Amino acid sequence: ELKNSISDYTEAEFVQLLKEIEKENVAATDDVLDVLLEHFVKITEHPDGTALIYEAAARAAANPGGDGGGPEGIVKEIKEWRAANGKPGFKQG
Repeated sequence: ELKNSISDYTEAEFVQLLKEIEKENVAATDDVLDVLLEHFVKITEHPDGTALIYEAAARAAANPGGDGGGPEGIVKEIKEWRAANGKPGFKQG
């Protein structure tokens, strides 16, 4: 389900978004694709928010060692950034 901030997002709820982003990216939509893209980057505040989405797709397509190649690896990239930056990341639930 979509939250408003990164702080209501559990890892799995975030991956849920990430899967929807995956979905709308591979389907190539616009309304929701653009929501999700922005939504993701606004909550993560990652400078390369969408570059992460976009690389995750390519990383999935190529698939070297699984990690990062899929929705559950976008989150994984965010958790480290958020933590390193010292920003509140995902919640538990």
